[PDB]
Amino acid sequence: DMYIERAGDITWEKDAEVTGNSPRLDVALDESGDFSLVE
Amino acid sequence: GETTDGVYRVMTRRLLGSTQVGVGVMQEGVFHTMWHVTKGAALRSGEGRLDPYWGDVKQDLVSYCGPWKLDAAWDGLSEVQLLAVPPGERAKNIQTLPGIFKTKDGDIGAVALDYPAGTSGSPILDKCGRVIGLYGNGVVIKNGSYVSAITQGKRE
Ligand SMILES: C[C@@H](Oc1ccccc1C#N)C(N)=O
Ligand SMILES: C[C@H](Oc1ccccc1C#N)C(N)=O
Repeated sequence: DMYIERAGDITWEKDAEVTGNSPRLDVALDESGDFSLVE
Repeated sequence: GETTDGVYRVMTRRLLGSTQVGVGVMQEGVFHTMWHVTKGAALRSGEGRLDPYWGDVKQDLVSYCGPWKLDAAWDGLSEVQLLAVPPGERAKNIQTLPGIFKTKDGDIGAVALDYPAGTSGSPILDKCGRVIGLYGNGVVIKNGSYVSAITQGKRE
């Protein structure tokens, strides 16, 4: 049985940790909602 | 139960102890999460019950108590923040410049940030604090790292 618990406000944080790259990828989305890489 | 706007953990007691299966957003009295998190099951909030209202396996989204309310979109240029809520850890904002998933039906923003699967449903925000989508449905690339789509619904 699933339950929810509050974890915070939804707010932009000034000076948050900045990380992650920005890849441009060719992808396909199937009927099951699963993404796959097209190559 | 609790209906205050904000980010919430989706928990279960079916397995060992209390396990976090995902995350969601409460906005305008509607709870929003990814379909793979709940599989469309009812949810509990204290003594109250949340029934599914709308869902779609292909979009991998579901809303509870009313229709999908989130309609902000990534502008295709600016940095965004993932408000990551990892299992057993405090909510934390992470800023990033999204990449792009290019599909036969158009382009979608993507965030290359890696978190446990139980972080699925954490919101991605624009600079105004608006939810432009949820984290947790994506792909594994050449190196083995994860890239999630910026998954957004449609506000009817
Ligand atoms: C835009 C995207 O498909 C969607 C359309 C509407 C709502 C959600 C999604 C997803 N995921 C695509 N594959 O191009
Ligand atoms: C590779 C995939 O990982 C995720 C799934 C959903 C959300 C985040 C991640 C990550 N990181 C899995 N567990 O199969």
